[PDB]
Amino acid sequence: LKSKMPSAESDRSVQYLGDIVVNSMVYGAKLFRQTNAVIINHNAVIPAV
Amino acid sequence: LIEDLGAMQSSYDIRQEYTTEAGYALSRMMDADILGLRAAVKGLNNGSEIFNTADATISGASSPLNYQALLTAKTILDNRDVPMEKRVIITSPTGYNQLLAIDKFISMDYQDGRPVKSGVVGTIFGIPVIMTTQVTVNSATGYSNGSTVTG
Amino acid sequence: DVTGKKGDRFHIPNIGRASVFDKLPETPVQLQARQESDFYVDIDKYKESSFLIEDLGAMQSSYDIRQEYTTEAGYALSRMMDADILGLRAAVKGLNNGSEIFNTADATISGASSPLNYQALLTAKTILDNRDVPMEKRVIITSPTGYNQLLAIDKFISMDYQDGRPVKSGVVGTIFGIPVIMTTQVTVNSATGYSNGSTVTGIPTPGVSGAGALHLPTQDVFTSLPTAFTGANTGLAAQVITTLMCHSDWAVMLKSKMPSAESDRSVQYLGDIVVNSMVYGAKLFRQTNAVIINHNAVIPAV
Amino acid sequence: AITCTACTFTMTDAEFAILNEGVAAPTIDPRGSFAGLQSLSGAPITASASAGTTTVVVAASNRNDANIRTLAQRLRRAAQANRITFTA
Amino acid sequence: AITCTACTFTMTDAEFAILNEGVAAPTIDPRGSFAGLQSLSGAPITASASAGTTTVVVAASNRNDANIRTLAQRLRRAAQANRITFTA
Amino acid sequence: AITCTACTFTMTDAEFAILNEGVAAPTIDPRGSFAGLQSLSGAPITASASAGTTTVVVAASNRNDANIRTLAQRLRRAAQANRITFTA
Amino acid sequence: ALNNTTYQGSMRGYAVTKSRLDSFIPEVWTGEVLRALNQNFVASQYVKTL
Repeated sequence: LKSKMPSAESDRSVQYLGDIVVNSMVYGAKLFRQTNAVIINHNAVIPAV
Repeated sequence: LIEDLGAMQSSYDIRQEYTTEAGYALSRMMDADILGLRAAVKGLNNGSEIFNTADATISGASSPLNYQALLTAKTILDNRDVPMEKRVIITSPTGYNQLLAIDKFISMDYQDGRPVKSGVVGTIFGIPVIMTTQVTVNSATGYSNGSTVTG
Repeated sequence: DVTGKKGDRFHIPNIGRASVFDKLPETPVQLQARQESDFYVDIDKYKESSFLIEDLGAMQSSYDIRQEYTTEAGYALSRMMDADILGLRAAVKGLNNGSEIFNTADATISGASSPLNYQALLTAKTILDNRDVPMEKRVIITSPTGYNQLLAIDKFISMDYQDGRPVKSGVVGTIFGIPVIMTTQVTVNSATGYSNGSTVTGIPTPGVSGAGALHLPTQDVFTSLPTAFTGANTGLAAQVITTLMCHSDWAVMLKSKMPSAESDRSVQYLGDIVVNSMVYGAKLFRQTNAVIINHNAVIPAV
Repeated sequence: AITCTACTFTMTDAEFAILNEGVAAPTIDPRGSFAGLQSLSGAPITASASAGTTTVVVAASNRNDANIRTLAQRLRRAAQANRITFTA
Repeated sequence: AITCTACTFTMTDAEFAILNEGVAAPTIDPRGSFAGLQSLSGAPITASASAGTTTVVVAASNRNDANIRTLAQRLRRAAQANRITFTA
Repeated sequence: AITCTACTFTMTDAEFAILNEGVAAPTIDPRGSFAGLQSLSGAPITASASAGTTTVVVAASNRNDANIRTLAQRLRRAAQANRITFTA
Repeated sequence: ALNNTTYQGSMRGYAVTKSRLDSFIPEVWTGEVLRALNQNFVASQYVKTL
């Protein structure tokens, strides 16, 4: 769910003589179909030959 | 927050570097949140988990990503009527190089390319294989949230 | 190429990675600032080979002595430059960031050593890939022993896996997309197996510390390359060869002056003085672009 | 062998907290003026404080020229930026 | 108040003679590597000898960052040029 | 079989130092006049100094015709070049 | 060996070496910086997004 892509809003901090840049994103993630994914658990062994 | 005094004296475009780092960090966070759904897939408990061990459990002799595990995953997906046109295999570089060590994925008798010569392996069972560093060995201290937040 | 530059130190700032934080209610955003380090490189090596030839031996001899000395001086300067570059394997070992591979049974120095085989190259490629090192400009630099050990692997010589004839021609093709280069400068790591000319012999090989060492890194923290395989390893299995799988950004070389020759006439000595000189510096540039594989000098049976 | 036997600086706790991102004496903040130095044998900067005074030194095996130069430069920049007197 | 309370370097008499243009410990040669510094209260560099060891110290009231930085840079350049080991 | 049982030369320490390029007796200087011979069992030339005189002998298993001839020729050339007297 | 110390040399005084030119040899910032190596993000393309 894609509510807001990472975007940057800029403001002038005059009390600090600086630039405030805030990059933000808004989203959600879930499992749509519970049958369309499989996970395989293996090891990190590089085999011989 | 970037001060004007520091930015006017440095010979490098500090604001551009900071903006690029922020954008990269946000994209990386989004990608990692997407890839963290393997835990949800594991918690489904509908049979979508495969243990690549001798007895298909956590206490068996572990085996690398091999032909049998991929065939079992393909069979599990096919038995569920999952379409074959938009499938993908996402694995760590360790998994990619483990696939590089299987005879049926590197020999000309089975596949049309030269993975040993070129270092890249083509589609396996018609499913393209995608390598990402974002997937790593599952550990509780192997990830970082920037240069200051590690572990 | 700083041949036209004027300074002696060169600085390259580092940039880290930003953090991502959850925006909580009624809480201002966390501002992020990083105190970054810089990579500095010096012009600290100034090398020379010189010789004075007197007139008596020049005219009594039927051979062209000056040409031989000039040629060997130039060759020695090139050899010193190349060996100084190759001595950075000690710095790579001294990084202690997982860039060293022991090709043994238990991946330690006390295990049963194995030659440069399929598993070692695959492990090095995996280590480089896990660091997001680009695949474009990788290279494998090894001794002729390692290059010929690569000939004993069926996967690199059969037509079923590659498109060359290493058995016919003796030349192995590209391995995992990474070309393999053979050089005699990479030797068996020993403390008395290298020579600084015909008059200085028995000095340690590049990257190995000892009495008379000359190619140890001078700008990086280094650990001397291992010389023997501890444990039950004996004979050729106890010898160590350090192959280097690296991307071009693994190290940096400042070129201040290429070897150039200057001649003069010494009347008081009645001779000719020739001086060949070079100015350069060598340092380790990126901390992640090099991997060193420690194997043995055993040719496997196949 | 040219060795640096001591590169020591003394500050008050308030000024050290100003320089060390508000962190107390024995801890060096990664975002402070004492972080980001070239590390050769561990933490290059060590700080302590007993009688309201903070002593900041370069570590025993990290006293190369680059660390000393960078520490001096950062101390200058922090002192003149924060208007902290540099009596020495 | 940020004060540098110790900036000392230890050498051998031979290396110091190489760097001080062949002059002994207590005298600083004007053409040597320890000359040409900024003088705020007198001679900015002092040197002493004790049993083959020469200690070079920035003067008490001359320990600004400029003197420390320049001394470290001179020592680094001299060690690199003369092939003298600089063990931290 | 024709074997050479002894090939011995004797000189003073000063003359040996001239011929050995200023090096002492037991060490054979590789840029000297006693180096560069044919090696068959190790160092073909050995030297020993006693009572202010140096004795130079070909090694036990390196006493072939070429080594003897080259040693004699080199001794002759060095003596003539350095104005050193050779005796029958 | 050119090790005879009984002759007279021709060099006296001091020479203008790179060490005596300390104030004239600068430190150079070439303008190049070292980024970290960027990762590859591909998961977003293999998920149904709305």
